[PDB]
Amino acid sequence: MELTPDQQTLLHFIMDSYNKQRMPQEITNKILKEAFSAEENFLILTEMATNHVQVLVEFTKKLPGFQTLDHEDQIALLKGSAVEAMFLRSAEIFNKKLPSGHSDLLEARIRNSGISDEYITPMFSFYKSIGELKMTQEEYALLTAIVILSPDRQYIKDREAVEKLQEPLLDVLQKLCKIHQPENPQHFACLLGRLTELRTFNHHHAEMLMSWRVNKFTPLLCEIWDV
Amino acid sequence: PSLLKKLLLAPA
Ligand SMILES: COc1ccc(N(CC(=O)NC(C(C)C)C(C)C)S(=O)(=O)c2ccc(C)cc2)cc1OC
Repeated sequence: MELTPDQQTLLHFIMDSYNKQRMPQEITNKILKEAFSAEENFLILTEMATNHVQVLVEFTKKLPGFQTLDHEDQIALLKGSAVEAMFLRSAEIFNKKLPSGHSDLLEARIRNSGISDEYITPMFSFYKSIGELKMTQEEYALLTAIVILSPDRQYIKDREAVEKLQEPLLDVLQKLCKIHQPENPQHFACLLGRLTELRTFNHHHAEMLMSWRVNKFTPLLCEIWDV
Repeated sequence: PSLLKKLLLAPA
């Protein structure tokens, strides 16, 4: 049941890096304290996405064995997993890091900004769906690492090296599932199942981003999202 | 080099 010393080192690295930085309270505070129409919704989206890129690059760099991959493979995993890792981090903030009742207010403001709801409703539905699994901080951080270290990506040259990197993380997650949800043997499969919904967001991310454009993304965001 | 490469390769 218990994590061995090697598994503890992997988990310490992931947990320390995941919780090192926090999304500034003032970015989320602008939504309720300042005018929030389509234009402000677009600008705040850009600031938040920029924060995700800054956090996830730092996190990805501290992933056990990530630096055993060549620079081109490192970039491919970063770009390949970006959308999925962003939604997982947003889901954790939305579900567990906001003041009581603020998640409903932030949802209200986005739904009333003017931006098309085509991709907004499935995003909030995803947050609600993962929110019912009552995930721990460990589970969110490990799922994020597992998403990044996916050997399935369109672009990855050394798939077997990535598979070997992801394997011990899946093992840690399986152990954590057994320790905290012993009554539910399918908990591990349920967690992983929620990643298929993220893959669809990733697959259609260019159309989704298009739907959020107000009459323009920053250079860093254009690079990570291929837009 | 790209912005992503500059950030990824920046020594920790
Ligand atoms: C179209 O409006 C938005 C669309 C997505 C997001 N975001 C998600 C989100 O869940 N934000 C919440 C906070 C608490 C983390 C609140 C504001 C709902 S986001 O973090 O800016 C984001 C997530 C994923 C991608 C691929 C891009 C951008 C933020 C938006 O408004 C600023």
